[PDB]
Amino acid sequence: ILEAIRDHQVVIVAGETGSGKTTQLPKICMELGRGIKGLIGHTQPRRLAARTVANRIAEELKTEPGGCIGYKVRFSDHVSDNTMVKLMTDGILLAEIQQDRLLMQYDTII
RNA sequence: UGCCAUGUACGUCGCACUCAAUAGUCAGUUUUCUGUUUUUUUUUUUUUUUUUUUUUU
Repeated sequence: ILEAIRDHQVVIVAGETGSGKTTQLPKICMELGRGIKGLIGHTQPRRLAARTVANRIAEELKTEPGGCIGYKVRFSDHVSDNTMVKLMTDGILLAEIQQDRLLMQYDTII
C-alpha cells in the first residue's frame, strides 16, 4: 500500500469487515511522510464512525484526540494547530470546497 | 036578416156465424297434475389508525 501511494496519484483499497485498512491507511500516509505540508483528510459517512476511528488512531499512537489526529463534524472543531490527520464527513468536505476550491489545506484525501 | 035544386071517394109484417195435432241422424282409446292463510313493522345516521434510511463550514 505504501508503494502504491508513493507510485500513484489515485490509490484504491478494498477490505472486509475485519480488515483494518481504515485504521492503518493514515499511518501509512504517516510512514510516507504525508500530513506535514498538508492535512490528511479521511472521509467517513457517519459521525460516530469518524469519531470512533479518530479516537482509535489517537489511542493507537498514544496521543490524546484533538492533537495529531482529530475529527471535524458539526461544531466539533476538535483540531489543534499540531494536527496532521483530519477526519471529516463527505458533507463537511462539501462545505470546505466552497471555502477553498483547490483543496489546498490537504495533501491526501481518503 | 026570408031562401040555399039533385046524386056524389079510403087500405096488413120478416135475416144469420165461421177453421185442431204428420221422419230421418251409429260411435267417440288410457291416464294426469291443478288448491290455499299465516306472523303482517318491509326500517331507523356516522367517522379519523402507522414508522428504509443516512451526511452538511
